[PDB]
Amino acid sequence: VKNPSLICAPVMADSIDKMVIETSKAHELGADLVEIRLDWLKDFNPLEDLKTIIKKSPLPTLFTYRPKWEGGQYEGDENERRDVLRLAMELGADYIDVELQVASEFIKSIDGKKPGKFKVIVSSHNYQNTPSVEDLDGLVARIQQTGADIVKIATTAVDIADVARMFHITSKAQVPTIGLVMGERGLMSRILCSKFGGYLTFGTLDSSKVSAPGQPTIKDLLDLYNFRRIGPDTKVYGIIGKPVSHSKSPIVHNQAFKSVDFNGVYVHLLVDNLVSFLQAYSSSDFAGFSCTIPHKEAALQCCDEVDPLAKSIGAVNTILRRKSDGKLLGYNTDCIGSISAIEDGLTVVVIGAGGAGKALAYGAKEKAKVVIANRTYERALELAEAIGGKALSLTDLDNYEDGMVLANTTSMGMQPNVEETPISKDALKHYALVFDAVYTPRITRLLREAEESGAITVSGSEMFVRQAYEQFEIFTGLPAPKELYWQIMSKYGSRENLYFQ
Ligand SMILES: O=C(O)C1C=C(O)[C@@H](O)[C@H](O)C1
Repeated sequence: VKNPSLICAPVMADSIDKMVIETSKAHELGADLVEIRLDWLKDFNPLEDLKTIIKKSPLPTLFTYRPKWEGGQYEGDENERRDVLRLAMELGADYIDVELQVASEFIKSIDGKKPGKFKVIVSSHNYQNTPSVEDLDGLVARIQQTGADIVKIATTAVDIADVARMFHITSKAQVPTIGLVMGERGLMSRILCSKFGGYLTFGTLDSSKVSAPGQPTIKDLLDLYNFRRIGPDTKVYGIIGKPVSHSKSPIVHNQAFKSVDFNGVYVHLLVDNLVSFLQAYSSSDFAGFSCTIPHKEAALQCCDEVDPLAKSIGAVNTILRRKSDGKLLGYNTDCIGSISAIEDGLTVVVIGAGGAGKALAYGAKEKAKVVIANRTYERALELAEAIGGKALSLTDLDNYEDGMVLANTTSMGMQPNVEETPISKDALKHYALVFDAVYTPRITRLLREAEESGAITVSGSEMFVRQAYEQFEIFTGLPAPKELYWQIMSKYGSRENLYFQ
């Protein structure tokens, strides 16, 4: 619906002087406007302070004076709260946000008294879930019925599938609509506003100034997700997983997409149920997906067609939705990714029997013997007796035969479990090379103690980048820009302890 989405910065400093500085920071970061959350001011002298903000703000101002009954910090007299909003309007505010509950009354009190460049946003906040399209429409009509210039509906994501309903609302409602879904599971709704008609999205001045759950930073929206490039036709891709907030796939793919001018955007996809997810996002808009724990094997089953190597391995980490029939094709780039990294580093002990374990184990047999150690024995057992290998009780891993190579394919060691390692340091001696598929952190405890053991270490980054540029080729149909990916990872994927949520 209409213009690309604006980016609004929430201003919550508890002091007016601090808010003035934040509005300047908002402009520096690239925001289009700022939402002044008046309910967060410790001391507030309405007439004097509003004037100061409107006068000093380098960006258009949106004033909100959120009450405790609507999830804000304001308590006290309702008429006084409204007086402030009317005051903001008559002092030159670009917008004010008024709760649907009192919208009609408010709008009637300023009828014929609204300045020229002024818009009233009427908002509704749902903290429990995301209602049906039926209920959402009723909500939109009610808000429009108040006389609102702009409709704002904030819901909560119980499941990622919920977002699709909000996109349908912003995409089809014939009235300026700010539609967002709160929570990590609703993050995608804050990122794709420009593709689906959203009037604006909120981005934080920094990762610690959140006014609502799931809000990304302005810097990430603009530089990580390439917000300004997202349009009605951009194809959407994403990393399916749980957890998924540590994934750096959105970093590399968005950089690569931008570099080669491919019209696509890549986001994080926190998926609880793979089947419901795929069904909720089956349109052509969603062209491809990357899969990590714990949806690699399930992805194999969900794919209409499966590549020989994938079907052979028993796990899929790459899903491509073919334009033709529109079906799902499954591929596996983990095998070549990890195996290649290991050979480059140069009997294989594979920790973990999940999709990554299958892929690595499989690839390995295709070239010495391989033992599959896994806590859940049944899993390691099934795998072991598939690639013609031996299983092993995880507890017995600390003992073993020398010059062997160790390959962890489990999440052990991944942030925030930075002091966790799948094997005792004293047992690393029996290994020549140690590989860790975990790449966040780059240097896990396993790899660190492995190096202190004189063994050669192959970081997860080596495998991650490799499997990533192969996915780029699958998603785009363009030659894998290998050198580019290494450069992107090095320049944009080196910070640790990052969580996108
Ligand atoms: O984004 C990640 O963390 C990814 C991690 C690995 O499991 C790859 O197989 C995925 O394709 C991408």
